[PDB]
Amino acid sequence: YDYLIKLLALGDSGVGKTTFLYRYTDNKFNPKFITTVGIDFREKRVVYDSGKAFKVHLQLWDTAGLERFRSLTTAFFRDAMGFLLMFDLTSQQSFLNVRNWMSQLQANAYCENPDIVLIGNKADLPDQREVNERQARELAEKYGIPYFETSAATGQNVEKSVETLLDLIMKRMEKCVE
Ligand SMILES: Nc1nc2c(ncn2[C@@H]2O[C@H](COP(=O)(O)OP(=O)(O)O)[C@@H](O)[C@H]2O)c(=O)[nH]1
Ligand SMILES: [Ca+2]
Repeated sequence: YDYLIKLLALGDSGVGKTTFLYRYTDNKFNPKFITTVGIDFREKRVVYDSGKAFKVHLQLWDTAGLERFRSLTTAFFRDAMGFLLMFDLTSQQSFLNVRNWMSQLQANAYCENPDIVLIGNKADLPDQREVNERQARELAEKYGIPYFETSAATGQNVEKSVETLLDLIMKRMEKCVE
């Protein structure tokens, strides 16, 4: 093995990242780390009281697994170098959530800061565009990251969007040789 480069596939559900990764990768090596998460409840029956008298049923709810899902998130974000930042072309809320998640991004130290790529998936379905290129190109100009109209169905821009991901990382690693 040459180098270990860790890439993350980000974006809101149904946008196609799992699909995007499946056909690109070409292999069946796929280690999973899965935890359990849940919510639950308990009931109590109390009388509540000139003072009217009411039979009251209290459902009191609780979350479980909570902390594991943070050790899970951390595990996912650790030593990350490249961000597959995709939205849906047929969904403007996928661009909205992206813009607001990029807006809340508290930028860290330069060489420690992961590279990012804005990706627009589902371009094989243009009859359903809620998305305008020049109204996405601004956001990727506001940040200085490339953009690809990709589709995990046709395979459009699939390789060159990931191969372009290395370039930025290797060119980041050039500055801090280590
Ligand atoms: N036509 C089309 N369908 C897609 C594309 N990407 C994903 N899908 C469909 O979206 C469904 C769910 O996508 P998925 O990969 O699970 O979304 P994820 O949870 O963000 O990873 C799948 O059944 C795919 O058929 C795309 O680029 N084009
Ligand atoms: Ca999925």
